[PDB]
Amino acid sequence: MVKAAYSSGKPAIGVGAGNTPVVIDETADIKRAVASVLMSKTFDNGVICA
Amino acid sequence: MVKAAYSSGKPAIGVGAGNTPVVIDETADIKRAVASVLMSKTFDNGVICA
Repeated sequence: MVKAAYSSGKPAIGVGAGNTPVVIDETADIKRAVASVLMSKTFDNGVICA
Repeated sequence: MVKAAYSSGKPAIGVGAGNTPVVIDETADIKRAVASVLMSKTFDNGVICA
């Protein structure tokens, strides 16, 4: 519906969300990264914006 | 063409002009008002924006 709001000839701003990626390289801590991802993703079954 | 620029599904801002009115009441100077209007209107035959 944000494309429906855009193509209506009126002023419109849309609050959306994109697919947010996470990059883990080789020189990072491994335990805290997995702990952080598992902590943030299960929050309210992952219906938070972005 | 500003309506053509608006209805294209892209970000767009338009530099336009409206009909600009002048209100002259009874408690004004009369000579300087007419002098100002005739001075500003004949500038470049009145093709200035607004």
